[PDB]
Amino acid sequence: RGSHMEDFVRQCFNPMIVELAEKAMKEYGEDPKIETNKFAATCTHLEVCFMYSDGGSKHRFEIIEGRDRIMAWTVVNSICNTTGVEKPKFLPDLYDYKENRFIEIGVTRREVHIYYLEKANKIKSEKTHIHIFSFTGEEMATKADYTLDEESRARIKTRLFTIRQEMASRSLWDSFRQSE
Amino acid sequence: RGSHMEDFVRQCFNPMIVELAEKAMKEYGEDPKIETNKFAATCTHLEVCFMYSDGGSKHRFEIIEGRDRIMAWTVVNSICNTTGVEKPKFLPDLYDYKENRFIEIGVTRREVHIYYLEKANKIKSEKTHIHIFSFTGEEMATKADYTLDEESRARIKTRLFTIRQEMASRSLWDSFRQSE
Amino acid sequence: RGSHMEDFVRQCFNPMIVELAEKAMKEYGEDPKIETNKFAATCTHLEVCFMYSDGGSKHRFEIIEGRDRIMAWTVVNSICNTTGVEKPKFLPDLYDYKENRFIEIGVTRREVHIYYLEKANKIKSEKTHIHIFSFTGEEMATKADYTLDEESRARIKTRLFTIRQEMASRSLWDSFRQSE
Amino acid sequence: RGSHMEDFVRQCFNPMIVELAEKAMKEYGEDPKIETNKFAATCTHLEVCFMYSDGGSKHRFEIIEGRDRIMAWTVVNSICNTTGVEKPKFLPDLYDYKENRFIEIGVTRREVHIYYLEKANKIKSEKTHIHIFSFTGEEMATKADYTLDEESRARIKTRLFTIRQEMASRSLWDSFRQSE
Amino acid sequence: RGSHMEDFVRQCFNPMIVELAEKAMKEYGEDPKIETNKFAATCTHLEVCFMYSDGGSKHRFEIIEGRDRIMAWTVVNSICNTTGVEKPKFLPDLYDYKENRFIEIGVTRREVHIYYLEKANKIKSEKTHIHIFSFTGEEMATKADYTLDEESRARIKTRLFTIRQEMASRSLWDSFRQSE
Amino acid sequence: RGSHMEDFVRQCFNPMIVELAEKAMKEYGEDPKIETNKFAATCTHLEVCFMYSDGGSKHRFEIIEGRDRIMAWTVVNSICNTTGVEKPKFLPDLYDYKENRFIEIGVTRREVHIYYLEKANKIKSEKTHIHIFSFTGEEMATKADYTLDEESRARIKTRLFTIRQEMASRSLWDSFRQSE
Amino acid sequence: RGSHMEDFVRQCFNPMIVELAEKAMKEYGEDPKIETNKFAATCTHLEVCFMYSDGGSKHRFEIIEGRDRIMAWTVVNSICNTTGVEKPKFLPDLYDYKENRFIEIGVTRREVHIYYLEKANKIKSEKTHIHIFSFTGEEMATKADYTLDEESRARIKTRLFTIRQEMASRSLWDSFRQSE
Amino acid sequence: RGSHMEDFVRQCFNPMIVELAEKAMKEYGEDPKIETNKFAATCTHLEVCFMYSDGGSKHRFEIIEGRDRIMAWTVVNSICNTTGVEKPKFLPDLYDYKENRFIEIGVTRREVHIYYLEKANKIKSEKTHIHIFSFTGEEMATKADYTLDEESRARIKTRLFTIRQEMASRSLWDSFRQSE
Ligand SMILES: [Mn+2]
Ligand SMILES: [Mn+2]
Ligand SMILES: [Mn+2]
Ligand SMILES: [Mn+2]
Ligand SMILES: [Mn+2]
Ligand SMILES: [Mn+2]
Ligand SMILES: [Mn+2]
Ligand SMILES: [Mn+2]
Ligand SMILES: [Mn+2]
Ligand SMILES: [Mn+2]
Ligand SMILES: [Mn+2]
Ligand SMILES: [Mn+2]
Ligand SMILES: [Mn+2]
Ligand SMILES: [Mn+2]
Repeated sequence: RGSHMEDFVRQCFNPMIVELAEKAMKEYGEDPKIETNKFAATCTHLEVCFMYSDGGSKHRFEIIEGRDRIMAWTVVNSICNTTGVEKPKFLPDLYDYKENRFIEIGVTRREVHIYYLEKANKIKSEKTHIHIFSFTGEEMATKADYTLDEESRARIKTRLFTIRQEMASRSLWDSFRQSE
Repeated sequence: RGSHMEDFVRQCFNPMIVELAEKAMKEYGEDPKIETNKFAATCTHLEVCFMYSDGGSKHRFEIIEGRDRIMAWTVVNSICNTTGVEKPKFLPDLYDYKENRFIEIGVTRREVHIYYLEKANKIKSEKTHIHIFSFTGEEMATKADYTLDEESRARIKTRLFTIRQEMASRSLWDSFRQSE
Repeated sequence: RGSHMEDFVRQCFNPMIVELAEKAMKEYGEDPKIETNKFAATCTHLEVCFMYSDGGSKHRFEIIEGRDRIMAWTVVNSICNTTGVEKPKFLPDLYDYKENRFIEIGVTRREVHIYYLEKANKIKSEKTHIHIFSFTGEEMATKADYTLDEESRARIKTRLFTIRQEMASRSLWDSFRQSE
Repeated sequence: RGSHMEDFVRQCFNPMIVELAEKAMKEYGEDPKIETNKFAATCTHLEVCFMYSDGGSKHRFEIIEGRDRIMAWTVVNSICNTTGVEKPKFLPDLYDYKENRFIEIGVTRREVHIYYLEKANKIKSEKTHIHIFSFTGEEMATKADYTLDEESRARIKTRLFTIRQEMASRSLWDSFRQSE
Repeated sequence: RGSHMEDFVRQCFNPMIVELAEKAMKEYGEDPKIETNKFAATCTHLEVCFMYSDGGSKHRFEIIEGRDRIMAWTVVNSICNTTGVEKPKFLPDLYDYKENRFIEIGVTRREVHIYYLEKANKIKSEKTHIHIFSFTGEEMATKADYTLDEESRARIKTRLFTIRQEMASRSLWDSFRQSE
Repeated sequence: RGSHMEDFVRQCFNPMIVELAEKAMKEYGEDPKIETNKFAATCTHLEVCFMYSDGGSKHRFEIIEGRDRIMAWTVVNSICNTTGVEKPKFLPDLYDYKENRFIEIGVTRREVHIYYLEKANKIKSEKTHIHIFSFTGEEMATKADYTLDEESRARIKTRLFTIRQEMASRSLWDSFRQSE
Repeated sequence: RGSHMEDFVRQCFNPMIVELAEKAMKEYGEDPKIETNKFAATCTHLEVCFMYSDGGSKHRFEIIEGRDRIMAWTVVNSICNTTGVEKPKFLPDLYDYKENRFIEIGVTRREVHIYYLEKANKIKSEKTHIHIFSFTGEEMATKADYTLDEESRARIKTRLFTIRQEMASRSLWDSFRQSE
Repeated sequence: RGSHMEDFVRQCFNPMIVELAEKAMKEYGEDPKIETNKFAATCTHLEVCFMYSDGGSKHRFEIIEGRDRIMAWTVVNSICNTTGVEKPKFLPDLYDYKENRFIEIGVTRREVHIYYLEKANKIKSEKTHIHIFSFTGEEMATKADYTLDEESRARIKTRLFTIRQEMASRSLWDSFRQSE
């Protein structure tokens, strides 16, 4: 292949995040060397999930995203069978021990209103909290409850905009924008 | 021997916890390669003790479990001769500098009501606080005082249920359940 | 060259700070081996910026100083396009996520009143917060808002005075004082 | 020499503490291999000073003990010339940025009342705060202001009593007790 | 699944070897949790390849096995376009810079005579050197040229027999033997 | 800028080599973000120099390339004033303690015959040994004395061809080829 | 207990050697805190075995001493079933891949002639090579074949005499001498 | 003090060498901050001793210089009581296990002929081998036996001349030259 986006993803993101994104796509039958926009999206969504759990108190969140599917589910059963929360239909991203709810994290390239709508439709179980992030710098969360501090959310939006600038500086943003 | 449970314990728990459990059983004349259910129980009880001390503030707890008996006692004398607390008859697991009491941690495979009863009977000295944990996800603590935050206790129950799932997934839970 | 001040700067400051100061001066066409007083000033200003961000909460500050100009700007655009703050004319040193403002850090060898005046004149955009530090041990901040705790600011002034003592002990302070 | 106390000190205390105590005694013309009770006392006093600064908030204390005399003084001048505190006649152990005072730490083998008296007599400058610790488990601080939390002070007394037990277990406590 | 062989493979082999074997099987559409005998065979073949390159001089061998297919081929082209050796039809395991030939490593569960025959049939290009190893402790190499020292080959056979003993001790060898 | 070649250089070469190449170009007034082909050439020439010194015995070579000019010269004077070798007019790359001569390493994109000619013309002092390497896989050394083993030189040519394949796979080789 | 010899053993020998000796004695029902002379002898014999394998070429020796009995035997079976050597009746210390024989290492406090005699009597199988070392500085090996270089054996005797001096300097050698 | 030479010594030599030289001078009642030329000479002599032992085979040399006097002697007794070599009157620097002799290393600022003469006069025991090194680049060894390879000795002279250049570049060589 030899795509500019693949080499940018490896230079932009942390090696442990690239490896986890590579393992995730291959597990679902995706090629990071061919479909490089999904490779960039998976790394971005992964890093956002990690910074999110880094916000707030220690051991406040349980990280579901990034684990292989079987083990990622195994933790979901344990959290449900411990706290008494309904089992989600689809795999979520985190669990909040402080608010006792799962969190589905989204990173969109359009307006946050559309992405949340498509997310809340698939998640017919209204118990899982939703928190969308946008590259331009918006965010929409369920019941206007954004969970973390303003400063922790601000760090995420700042990094999101840096990625967009880095892509556009290499003339790869427009392909990534029209990808979603 | 070559038991499935021994290889699972080594793959499931952290190497430092396995070594401490191995040293503990051998010191009391127990074979981790033969009696593998007690090997799994000692690792589980050890990890629960470590997460427990990881809850709350730093240097809030003094870890007694995991040390060799002579040194584990030596610290008990120092804590007693410093705070003026009665010397426990049997070796406890932790000491709470915030609540000024020793803690005996239990991890049971039956209902928490029975295990606490047997624990409180041996500990005729009602000064040592008792905190039981169950694999299914319950907990019973003395005077309904559970010491740590709800989130820290929730992390322990979640990990406890993951261990049960991992055992049952390998068809070793029933032997571990009827072991106690 | 073989200047006493160059070898003192390398012995006084942390290697990562010396490398960042070396990279900064060379990027702006400055020689650390020739103009060693500016070499000492850049290291001092860098270390003060790092301790400043180390004060307060984690992820409270975004460190702009120390990055290469293109990337240092890139983060400024992201912070502006995320929080809605006006773009500064000149490169600042940090950004406060808690107070939503950029910070320009100064380390002067004269009275803090003059240095602040020259700083506020160049920064015609009154939105960027200014915080001056002096070697003797004073500080002047915009609107008397010194941002960090008294203890964190005290640590900075103490280190500043240690550097002056170390220079004067080697008979290099007077050259550094009349340098500015 | 080949003293039991020297090998106990090396086995009991952390290597960085032993090296700092060795460097301290040699600087003052003392032999750790000959006068092993002073070797044990210097290590104990050093470790108590380190745990003390580990109590409370980060960067709350400035550690004076453990540095070589010239640099230990250099920091004292900087703290005085920054906060406006009188220069102590004798070298103190720490400085409290929160309470704006120097701390002299003592570890005695008799009752804390005597040791404090001898300490307050030498320190005719009543500005430096005094905090005595005893092996048996007492403490006396100036104006009954013990600075740190009860839990942090309790950790120090517990460790102090463990050292006494370790010495007595090797029949070296009586020599250490009649040493002071 | 929860197979005894999967947990044995993770406990028996080095983590970097397990990860490389996991990545290899998934790339070829194989499940290490389901087909655990091939999981053990891939780890064994990988470790044998690594010890083989560890024999002899440094930089004597170029390791082809363990790399992802595209990069593993890329190195083959470079070695061919540098030394002038014919391009192998199938991916080999190593390249010998000292003897200027590729090496195909085999680890069989039957007699080495059969495995070599099947290997030499697929490798119709007689230029690639073949070196078979057996669990019981035999070896067959092309033209009786075993490349490495007797001591380095002996270390490989010893480790091979230890793996067989470890499997048989857990009653998993017969399934692994009848697997091939 | 945002060039594909810059991100490839950072992904292809080791971080310490990229930093040394960056420092080298900036010192000579070159921009690695603009003139990315020279950025790739400097990294390649650096890595070839490092592998070259890695060949043969330990401490056989003194690495001149990679150091800043003033210190790189300083070592040249020491080697000359120690062994009695004439001072080279231009900065060489290594020094051979075994053959008592400096080595100038070249990595060309045309035939090795031309590059050596231009190299030997500038180096009018015929004492400095010359060793050219080509991407396609040739090498020309002074007096047919190639210094290192055949296997060590083969490793260099193999890596050289891998870089060419990686560039061509990303459609950046032709620009790099017509660069020289 | 609190013995001078126990604290000397911990200060004299490497932590990994002390842990292996502790695990060895406990496995055979021995107390390192009570029988401290056997604790010193096991550490000494262990360190001698490790330096012995460090002599000569890499991977020349297979270390049997230091492993737990079951695994130490497992390797013996593999070495026998690979090289065709008779199975030793008692556990040896090393295996020589170069000379194809097991080695029994001895460290005596009397003359090497007696210790070898008692060793060769128990080892009725004359195939296992014997190599005795003495604290004073002698050595006796089977068939006058001392296996390693003179320099490697000299390093062992030098360290052996340093241990004797360290013990005698603490007035513990005579108890260790009359122990055997 | 604040001497240019002290800060140069700390910047020129490795931290472990500076610490060992500091400990050596203080042990003999010397101040590295006052007598900085002896501080530079001790570091230089130490580094030369370390490179010397780094020459040749592994474990060929026993390093005596750098240890504290009591332990440095202890090893000398062990080497003598093991190999049967006469005890040196003064402390040597190394011991050669290959040539069975102690080595006294010298680093002079005058001609090597004088320094060797003064060295051989004090060492009336003609058994200890002598090897002098000069800053300008000469060497004189007993019986013209220079022990190590030409390349290893050349590395030492090259580093020696680099130190002289670094001193002269800072106008501190003349003081160091007239120091001896
Ligand atoms: Mn997800
Ligand atoms: Mn998501
Ligand atoms: Mn317990
Ligand atoms: Mn318990
Ligand atoms: Mn700035
Ligand atoms: Mn500034
Ligand atoms: Mn003090
Ligand atoms: Mn004190
Ligand atoms: Mn193969
Ligand atoms: Mn060059
Ligand atoms: Mn070159
Ligand atoms: Mn043995
Ligand atoms: Mn033995
Ligand atoms: Mn000397």
